[PDB]
Amino acid sequence: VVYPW
Amino acid sequence: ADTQYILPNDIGVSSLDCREAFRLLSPTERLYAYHLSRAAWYGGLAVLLQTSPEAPYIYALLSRLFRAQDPDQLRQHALAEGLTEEEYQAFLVYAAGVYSNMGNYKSFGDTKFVPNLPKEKLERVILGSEAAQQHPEEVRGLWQTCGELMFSLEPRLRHLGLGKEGITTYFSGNCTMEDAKLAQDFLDSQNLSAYNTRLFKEVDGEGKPYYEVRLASVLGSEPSLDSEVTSKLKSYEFRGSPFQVTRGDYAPILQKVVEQLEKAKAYAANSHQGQMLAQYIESFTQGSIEAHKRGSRFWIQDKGPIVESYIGFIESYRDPFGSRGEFEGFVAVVNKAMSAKFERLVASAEQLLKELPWPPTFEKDKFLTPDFTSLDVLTFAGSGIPAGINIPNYDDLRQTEGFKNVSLGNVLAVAYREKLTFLEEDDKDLYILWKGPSFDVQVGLHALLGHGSGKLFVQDEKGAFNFDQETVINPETGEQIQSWYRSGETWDSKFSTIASSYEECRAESVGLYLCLHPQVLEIFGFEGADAEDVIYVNWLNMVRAGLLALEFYTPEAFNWRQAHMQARFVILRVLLEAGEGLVTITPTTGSDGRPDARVRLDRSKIRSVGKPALERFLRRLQVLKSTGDVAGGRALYEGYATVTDAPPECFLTLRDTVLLRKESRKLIVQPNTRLEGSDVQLLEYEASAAGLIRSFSERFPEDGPELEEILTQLATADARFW
Repeated sequence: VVYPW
Repeated sequence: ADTQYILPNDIGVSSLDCREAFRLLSPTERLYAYHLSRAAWYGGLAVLLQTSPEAPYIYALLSRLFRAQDPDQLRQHALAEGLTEEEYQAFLVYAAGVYSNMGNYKSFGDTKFVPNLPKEKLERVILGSEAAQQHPEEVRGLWQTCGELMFSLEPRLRHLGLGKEGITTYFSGNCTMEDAKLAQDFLDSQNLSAYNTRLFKEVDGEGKPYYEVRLASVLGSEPSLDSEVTSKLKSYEFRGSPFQVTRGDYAPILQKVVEQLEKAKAYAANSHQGQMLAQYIESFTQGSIEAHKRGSRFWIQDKGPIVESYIGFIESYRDPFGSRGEFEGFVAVVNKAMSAKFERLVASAEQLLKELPWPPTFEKDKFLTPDFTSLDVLTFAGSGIPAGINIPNYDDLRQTEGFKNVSLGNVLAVAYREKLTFLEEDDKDLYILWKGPSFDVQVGLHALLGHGSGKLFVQDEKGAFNFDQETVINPETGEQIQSWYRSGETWDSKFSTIASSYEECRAESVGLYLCLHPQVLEIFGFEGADAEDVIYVNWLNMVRAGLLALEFYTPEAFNWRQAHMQARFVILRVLLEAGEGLVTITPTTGSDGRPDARVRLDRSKIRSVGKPALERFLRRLQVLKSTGDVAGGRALYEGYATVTDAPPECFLTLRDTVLLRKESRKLIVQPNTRLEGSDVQLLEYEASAAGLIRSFSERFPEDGPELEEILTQLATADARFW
C-alpha cells in the first residue's frame, strides 16, 4: 500500500 | 480552476536514475529484471482502460504521431502550421502527461486534464503530420473519436466518480453507488475478490437491470481448463436482479504479460520466484485471484533478493467504491548500503507495537521481520511511482505470516525556497534542512508500524473466532466486543469509500506518534542538536499538508479526491481541535499582494498537547478497525473530514488561496532495457516532456502498433457503456 512523495 | 485541468509548460521533469544498480547485476539477474520490466510495461496499458473511455485511443494517436516524427521533427511541422512554440510545448506536455499517468486524469487527485492550445490548431498538427500521410485512415478514425473528450471540460467529465457527477471505467456509464454496493455484497457472498473485476450494468426493454461482473483474464469464458474460476463462470440471482460472472477482460495484454513472466522464470535466483511467478501466470490466465495470493505469499517467503519485483491489480485507491484494484507492476534492484539502516528499524521493531495506544490483544498475534528494503527502481508501470509501500494488500496475510516494506531509494533522489508556501521565513530553513532526512523516518514508520500494527477480528465459518472473546474489551466503551469482520468480509468491502483514506490516516498518525521516540531517531542518526528539528519539520510538514489537501477536496460533490491528502487534512483538524494555540491558520497576504496563508505550529507544545490528541485518535481508529465498526468509523471520520467555511479558519475560503498557490506535480521519466540477445543494455533519456515521449515511443519497438491496435479494439468493444 502506497505512501507517495 | 482554469489551470486545475491543464499542465503548465514549465512543469518540472526528472529522470529516474538507475545505472550502477543495474550494472552490478550479472547477466542472469539482469534478464530476470528484463522480462519482468517488459511484462509490467505490457500490463500497465490497461490503466488506460481503467481510467477513461477515450484514454486508449489517445495513447494510440500519440504513440503513432511521435513514431512518425519525434519531438524535434514534429516541432518543425507544428510551428510551420502557425503554432507558436509556447503552444506546441504545451502539447508535448499533454502527451508526456498522458504517458506518465497512463491516462488523461491525474494519478494524484483523480482530476481530468487537457492540452492547453486552441483545438483547431491541433487538428492541423495531427492531420498534417507525417503519420497521417502514411495511414490517413487511422489518424482520422481516431482524431474523430477521441478528439473532443481530449479537450472536453464539461462539468461532469472533470472529476472521477459514480453517478451523474464523474467518470469511471471500473463501472459502466449508468452505474450509481447503489450498484457498487449491491454487487459488492453479491461479491462477498460468493467470496469473490473485487480487485481484478469490473461491474457493467445493462437494461432490457423493461427497466430491469442485469449485472455483468467481469474478471481480467487472458482466457475468456469458453470450455474451461478445470480451475477455480471454471466452476465460477455462470448465471446467478441476487435480490430481484440477475448477476453474471464472466472473464476475458483485457485478454491479449495479459497474454503478453504471462509470456514475459514465464520468460522471467528460468532466471530466478531460487525456487520461490520461479514458482510464485507461475502462480501469477495462473492468476492472470484463469482470472483466479487465489493464484495471485499464493505467489503473494511465496514473494515474502523470498528474502533479500538482488532483484525485487511485484505486479497485479493491487492498490484500490482509484475505485470510486474502493474495492477494485488498479493494475501495476515494478522491477527494482535492492540497494544494500541504505537497507541496513532500515533492517535496523526492523530488528527493534518488535517492542514499539506495544507502545501503541491499544492493548496487545488489540494488536496482531505474533510479529515478524517481514522485510524492509531500499530499492532503486528500474521499471514501475502504471499511473504512479510511490515513495514506499507495504504489501501484499491482503490483510489476512499481513497478520498470519507477514508482509513487506519497500522504500524506493532512487525516486527520492529525484524529488527534493519560494515554492515553500504557507510557511514562514524561519521554518522553510528547517524545512530545507530536515525534510529529506525526516522523509525516511516518516516513510519507515508509515510502512512498518503504519499498516504493520493493528489486528482484524474475523468470524471464521463456524461460530468460533480468530481470537478469545471473553477476554477482549473495548477501552472506549468498556463492554465486550459486539462487532467484527465476518466470513468473506474485508477492509475495502466494508469501509469502502473511506477505507483507503482512513487506513492511510492511521498509518501517518502512528508515523508522528513514534517519530516522537528517541530510539527511532537514534536509528536514523538523529539526537541532541539533531533530534529536535527533524521531529518539528515532520509535524510541521504534516499540518502544512493538511492545509494543501484542500485542493484535492471537491466541495460541490462534498467529496474527497484522495486518501492521503484527505487523511492529512483530518490529522490537521484533530490537531487544531487539540487547541491551546498549538496550531494556527492565518489569512495573510503574500508579497505579490494576492491572498495567502501562514501555518503556525508551536513546537514547545508538541508533547504536552498534540501527542495526547494523537494517541486518543489512534486508539479510536484502531478500536473501530478491529471490530470493523463502520458506523463509528465514519461518524468519527467523515465528521473530521468535513469541509466548511466556519471560523476561525474558513476552510472553504482558504481552499481558494490553496488553489492560487497550488502546485502541479512533476513527471518522472523511466529507462528501458534492450535485448542484445546474449546481452542486455539500459536506455536513458533526458529529464523533460520530450525525453519522456521518447521513452514511451521506444517502449514497445516490436508490437507497438499491435498494442495500439489492441487498445483501440478493447475500447471499441465496451464503447456502449459510456
